[PDB]
Amino acid sequence: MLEKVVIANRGEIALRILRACKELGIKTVAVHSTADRDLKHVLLADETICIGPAPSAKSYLNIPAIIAAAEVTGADAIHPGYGFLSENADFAEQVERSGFTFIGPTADVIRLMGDKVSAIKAMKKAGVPCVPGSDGPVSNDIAKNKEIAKRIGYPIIIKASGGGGGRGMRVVRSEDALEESIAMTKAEAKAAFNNDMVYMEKYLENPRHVEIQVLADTHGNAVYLAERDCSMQRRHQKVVEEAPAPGITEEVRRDIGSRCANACVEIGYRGAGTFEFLYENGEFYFIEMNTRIQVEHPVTEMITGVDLVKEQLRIAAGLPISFKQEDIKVKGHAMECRINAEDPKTFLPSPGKVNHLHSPGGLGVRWDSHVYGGYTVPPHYDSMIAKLITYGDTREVAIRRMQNALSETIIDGIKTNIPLHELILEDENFQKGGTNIHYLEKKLG
Amino acid sequence: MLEKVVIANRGEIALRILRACKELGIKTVAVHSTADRDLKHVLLADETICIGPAPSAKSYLNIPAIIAAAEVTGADAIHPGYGFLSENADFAEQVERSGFTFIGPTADVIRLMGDKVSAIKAMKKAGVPCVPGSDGPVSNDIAKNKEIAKRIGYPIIIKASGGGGGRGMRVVRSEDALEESIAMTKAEAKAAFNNDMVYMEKYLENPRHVEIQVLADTHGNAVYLAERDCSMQRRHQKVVEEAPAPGITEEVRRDIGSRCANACVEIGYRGAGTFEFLYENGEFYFIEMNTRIQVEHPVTEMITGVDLVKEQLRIAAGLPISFKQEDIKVKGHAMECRINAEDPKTFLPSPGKVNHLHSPGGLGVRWDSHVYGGYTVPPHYDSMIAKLITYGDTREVAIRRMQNALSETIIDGIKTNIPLHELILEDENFQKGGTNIHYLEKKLG
Ligand SMILES: Nc1ncc2cc(-c3cccc4ccccc34)c(N3CC[C@@H](N)C3)nc2n1
Ligand SMILES: Nc1ncc2cc(-c3cccc4ccccc34)c(N3CC[C@@H](N)C3)nc2n1
Ligand SMILES: [Ca+2]
Ligand SMILES: [Ca+2]
Repeated sequence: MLEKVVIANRGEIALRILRACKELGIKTVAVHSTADRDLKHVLLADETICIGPAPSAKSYLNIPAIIAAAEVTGADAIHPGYGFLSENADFAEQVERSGFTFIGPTADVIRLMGDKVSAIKAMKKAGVPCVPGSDGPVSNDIAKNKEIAKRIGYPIIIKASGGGGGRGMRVVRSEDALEESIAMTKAEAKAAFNNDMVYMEKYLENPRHVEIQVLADTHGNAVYLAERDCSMQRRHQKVVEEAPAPGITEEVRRDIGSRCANACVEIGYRGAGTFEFLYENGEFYFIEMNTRIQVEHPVTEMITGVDLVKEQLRIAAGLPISFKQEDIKVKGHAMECRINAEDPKTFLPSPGKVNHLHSPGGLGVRWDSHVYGGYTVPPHYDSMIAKLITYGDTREVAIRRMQNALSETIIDGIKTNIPLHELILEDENFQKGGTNIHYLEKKLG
Repeated sequence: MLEKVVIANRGEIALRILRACKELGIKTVAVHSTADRDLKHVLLADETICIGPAPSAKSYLNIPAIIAAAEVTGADAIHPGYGFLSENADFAEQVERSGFTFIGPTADVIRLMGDKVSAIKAMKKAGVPCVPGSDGPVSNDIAKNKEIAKRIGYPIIIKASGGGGGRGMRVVRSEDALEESIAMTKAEAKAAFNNDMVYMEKYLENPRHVEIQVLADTHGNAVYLAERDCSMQRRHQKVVEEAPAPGITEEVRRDIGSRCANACVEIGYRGAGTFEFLYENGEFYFIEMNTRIQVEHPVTEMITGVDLVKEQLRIAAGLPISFKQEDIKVKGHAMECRINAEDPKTFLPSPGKVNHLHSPGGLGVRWDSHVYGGYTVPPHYDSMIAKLITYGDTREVAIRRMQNALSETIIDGIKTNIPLHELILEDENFQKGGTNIHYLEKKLG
């Protein structure tokens, strides 16, 4: 019920956002780099504005150019997608100050959940279980620090509050090492983020990565939409996601989900979001929140019947969420494979012309991709070219349908990670379910 | 739980059958004409046998060659798909006599529901409502005939029992014409089918084509899977199908569905089937039964969660249907567009090389097609190249998603009927729902 939306993103998620806009009769403005003129969503959009040359810093991260796009088109709202400016509170602030709706939370709440210490504080206050830790930043008084570490038990992990993606993290296995690890992490944190704030958690040695999807609206409603297991990853890059998380009962989901929904109301959350947990020894530990739509949102859609991007658009127009918690039932199982233009062993990007695309289909097969026969994958951005999503009444059907869909898929003229997906899907530990976050790297070693 | 299946068909349905086989770990034998060597399902099958040259009569209708294929491969069963030999009782007889399972009903029951008079007799005996009519074949005693016609009320329609596809049908508007119409229809029936048997029904002037999907198993179970509205058609060729039928309540569905399921048990039906009704003035009238999987089966799959081809395979292996009637709930709405290689106004076939295919995707979009970039559509068979299927929580969402999916679809180097689909979907009468079987021809005139 917004009239015109600026799609402040590219590739598959820009197409996903365009499809939601068109279904709702919302006009589309595609802002694009010089290199993305032939993107599928650009070709489909009602209006197009070039916002700069190919490099990200000059185009998709260009805050003045994106806001000027909304200004000259008379747009009502900006959808930032994921990556780029989606979790930039300064961008969100400039968008609302400039008279447009940011499709996401308020700038205040992005900054609060963006800072890991303040995020944990707020979840703890809401009764969301957190990793045992310093519960606040650590001192330089090493005597205090060693007692904290002793209470928690080694190994512990020192984290930058302004950290992320594995940069500002140090595992500590014994006390004789604690002192310099805090001081070093503190120094690299101030050097990198201009933010020397660090905290300690217990280091969980073999967790699963389980994340809970929420929506919260401007009507005081908040819902949980089960969870995703994103454990199948390599050096901080997710490869395969699934929903629901194997081993999670409806009883456990309702408990942890309701605490998440409750925390949304407490913090005045607005839009789609994700509570990231580490899951180990049948217990949940909050680590951080994503204040954006995520890559792997389709697996949640396939097991709940919810259109997450459409709910984003409704919530931004000031409408309530289109359903209630009791209306949500988990049905069956969904798998997603991130198909990347990369070497399947070296993970070196594989840019170039797709000479032939053959996308799979049939019952329970979903294909989310901007890629087409004769499209050139550019060097300037990430390597993701498609998300192949399968549904089944059971986990086993979902896996077998993914195997059959991958065997039908042809991407000619570039390397992809399809051979890696095929290795993962036929792995006996993966077929059993519940492998931890380190499993793929061990398997590859 | 069969080990090896001969796919006695081609094009999209052969691929649909292969996908079901692979999901169940069933080995595939692709029998193919010389012209279909590059069919997608042939390229994917475990084994391939050329059963003759390109013409249908010499290949897909070649009963000895198909049975010899099952013999040399040690296959257990034959899936006939739709068209070709799927409703040929002589073929079904030869398959079971030769020691293989025919994926479909017994030969006796194909012949019974294949003959329109004996079919109506059996439905009438089961308490399935039928068009008022002669209730049996008509005499040559015109005095008897005129009294029958008088009882029913003009206009009436004379039909060949061995008829179908509009060949052996004569509308009669007044009594002074009845006598020769019976005698002429009788003469063309004996000349065509070597079967001079004809019956009368009341001629329904503005009906909808509503059909009920069933499964019946070797365990005495029979289920109904709501219904499809297939009214959007031109000169006996379906163009757009939808499920459920607009205006049909759960109360009416349960009544007419249960009578269909009951009739399955009475006649010892086995496998998938379709009860075809004419629906007019809020009443159902059985006209004929299809004893095969149908083109438009995906719309039923999208509103019920049932895998119809997988149930075919289970039932043939002697397993029960995987669910019970009370497990089936209609959820949302589905649309199918038959995409044909044909001129969108003249309907002349458009064979030739597909230089570029761009298939649509995203949430609620399903693509069932054997077509790929660089595939040549042959002249020898039907013009269907793809089925585009959309799901929505409402009829309105299903239609809008079909419009958006069609606008994304590119088939380069041949003509298609995509422009006709686009005309149909934006028609205000179609958006309101419930248009009769004559509507598309009037619109086109
Ligand atoms: N207390 C505690 N214990 C174990 C952890 C293990 C990781 C971790 C390390 C390496 C890969 C990962 C992939 C998914 C989820 C977590 C990880 C981790 N990360 C990765 C980056 C940052 N978001 C946090 N934090 C952890 N925290
Ligand atoms: N009593 C009575 N009243 C109206 C009918 C109208 C048709 C008919 C005529 C023309 C197109 C059709 C399309 C779908 C369904 C039916 C039709 C019809 N058909 C078409 C071929 C054959 N299967 C029967 N039978 C009818 N029977
Ligand atoms: Ca995060
Ligand atoms: Ca029929």
